[PDB]
Amino acid sequence: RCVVNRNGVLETTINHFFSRSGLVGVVNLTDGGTDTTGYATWDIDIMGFVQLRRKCEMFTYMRFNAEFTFVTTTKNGEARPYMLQYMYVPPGAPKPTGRDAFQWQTATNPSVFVKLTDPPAQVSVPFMSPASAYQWFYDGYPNNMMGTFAVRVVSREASQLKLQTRVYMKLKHVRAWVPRPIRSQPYLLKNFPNYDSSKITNSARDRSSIKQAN
Amino acid sequence: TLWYQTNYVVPPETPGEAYIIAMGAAQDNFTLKICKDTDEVTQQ
Amino acid sequence: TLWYQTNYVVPPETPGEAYIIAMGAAQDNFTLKICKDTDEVTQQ
Amino acid sequence: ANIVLAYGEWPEYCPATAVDKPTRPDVSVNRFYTLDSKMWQENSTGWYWKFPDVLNKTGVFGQNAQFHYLYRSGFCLHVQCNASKFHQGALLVAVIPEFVIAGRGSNTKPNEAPHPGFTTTFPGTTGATFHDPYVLDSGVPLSQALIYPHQWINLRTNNCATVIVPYINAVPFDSAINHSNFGLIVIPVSPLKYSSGATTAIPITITIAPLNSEFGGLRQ
Amino acid sequence: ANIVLAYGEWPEYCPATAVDKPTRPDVSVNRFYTLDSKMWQENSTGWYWKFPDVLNKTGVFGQNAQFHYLYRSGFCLHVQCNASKFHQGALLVAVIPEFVIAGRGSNTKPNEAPHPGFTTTFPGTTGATFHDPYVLDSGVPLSQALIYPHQWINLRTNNCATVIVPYINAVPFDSAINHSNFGLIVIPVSPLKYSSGATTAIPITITIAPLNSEFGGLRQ
Repeated sequence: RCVVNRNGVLETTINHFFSRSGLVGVVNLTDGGTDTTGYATWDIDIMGFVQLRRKCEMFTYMRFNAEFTFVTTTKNGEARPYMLQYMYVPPGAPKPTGRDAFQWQTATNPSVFVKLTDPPAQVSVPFMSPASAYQWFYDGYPNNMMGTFAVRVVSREASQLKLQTRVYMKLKHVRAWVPRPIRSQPYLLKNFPNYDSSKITNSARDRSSIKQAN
Repeated sequence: TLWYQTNYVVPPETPGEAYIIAMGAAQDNFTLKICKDTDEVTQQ
Repeated sequence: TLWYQTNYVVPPETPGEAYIIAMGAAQDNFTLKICKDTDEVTQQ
Repeated sequence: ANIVLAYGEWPEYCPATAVDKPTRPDVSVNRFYTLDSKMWQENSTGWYWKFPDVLNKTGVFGQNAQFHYLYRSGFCLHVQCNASKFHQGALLVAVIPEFVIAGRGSNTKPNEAPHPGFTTTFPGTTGATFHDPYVLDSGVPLSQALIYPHQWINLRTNNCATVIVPYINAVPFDSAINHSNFGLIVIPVSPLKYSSGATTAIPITITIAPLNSEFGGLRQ
Repeated sequence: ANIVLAYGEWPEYCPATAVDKPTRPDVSVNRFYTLDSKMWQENSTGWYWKFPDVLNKTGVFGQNAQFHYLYRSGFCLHVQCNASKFHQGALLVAVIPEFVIAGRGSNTKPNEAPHPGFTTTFPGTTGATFHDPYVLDSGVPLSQALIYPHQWINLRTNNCATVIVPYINAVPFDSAINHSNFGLIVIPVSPLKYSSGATTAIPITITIAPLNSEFGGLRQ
């Protein structure tokens, strides 16, 4: 066709640019026998996947609330009605060390008790930074930002299933400051913007001549 | 297109080789619709 | 003191050797007291 | 002269809940600290400076910034590049908040990958040259580095640039030694050219004025 | 900038007794048609252009001037000649109404004497060079060619000239193909000089604005 009309001005705001329920982490649970693993923790970092990391390294400062949705499946896929405990560990509180340790019975670690046959779990985490905004680019010399996230199967004895949880993160109420360019070189590490000195990828694919329209 | 109207005239003691930087941006008329993920990233 | 901040850059067909003339004078605050003869003169 | 104001805001004082009032010198720190001239040549790559540790060894500002604990100030940058009328080229001058120098390597292991040293992250009063100016030594292309406050120093139009930059940080007070706030970058996008017999190198001079400085927590 | 108005009159519309009203585009013909640059050198002689057949092959004006029958327009000429500050020389730019190119020869018989060809009388969009610039290729000396609307392009004072010329004809409408109305002449009165190592040729750029155009008698 030929789009002569003007488009919409609501899909370009920062709040719309970030607010959408996206997949952010995948946690594997085993709940074994001899090898007493039992639990499976997952530190909160939005830089996990390379799809939101490229969108959040576009800005220097950000400020947002988060909504976490927990979708737990089994190995084959069937959902038997077992009780599950999700636990949010605030920044500074110690991580749980065992399946039946005393960090699970601690009252100041907010837990969610939900079954496999239930709708998936959904919690909201507020702005929990000591500064006024988050910042991924810290130029200088000085651990943890948002909190740890554990999960176990509530039972007296030990179950014989292995689970597989998906932590879907949605952002809300996001504000940004000091935009910066979009990174073209591929990633090498998780917490560092290291590129490769050899094999610098050009940000524009090649053509034959400068006097053409390829 | 960018054409060579007259010629690059130059006095002595001056290099006859220069460059042109081309820049580009949008306007107040520029508007976007239907958000979607990019494909510059290859890894996942 | 007089230091070399950046560098003496120069285009072609131009000497890269110049000079600085330094001058100096007093102000309205400058005042003198107790007159006396000078000693630039050697003979009498 | 054209003055570019960084993000449209002027550097102003702090309106914090500290009973110990932060001091204000106003006399011996609001003077034009002039750095040494950089010798820009044909095969040059660029230069970058980290500001709150550029002037930590120089005079009253360095003494009052090393022996204090809390720091907040804006800056007035002024860059001359005086060349003849027969030289040609172009410079891009731009400030970048939280300019993190990346490491160059091809290693994915955590404590095996290379990292920049202390003389690369914090150059000091003599600056440091880029290794790959196409990616700003950060994996980010310089073609879209015009999103920052910036000017062009074109050797056929002018010879000067000036940038009034306020205090950009998430916390209104910060240590002036353990955290470089923002960096200055000059890059020869168009190289230097000259006929034979001219001056083979152009000097670049930078002067800095610490506008609206505030210090706190005096200690030994 | 100094604007020379040809004979003190501005180009205006026709106040004719034709019931078919002549059309006025006003949109796609009042744009800056930029010709190619001419490479002026030391041994150059000059250039001349015939205007109502310079722009008969170029775009909307050429299409609306070839497929019509009656034509009337003024012109805004603008000539840049950008050289360095080390070159020297002078150009004379002047418009001449009814500039008839003469033939060069020594024959007095009617159908034996030489006559200029079609590519000499009507050069087109690429112009033509003089053979004898001292007599304007018309037997008329150029020393007194200052009787025409003219400017000097002196390479130590300016680099531009502009001439707003109205419609000069005995009949208010004329065919734009079979009659060239007036010509533009640039002549290097003082030759070009430069030291070794400079650019050996200076470009000359011409832009034309067809002010107040009128077309009549549209046909295939």
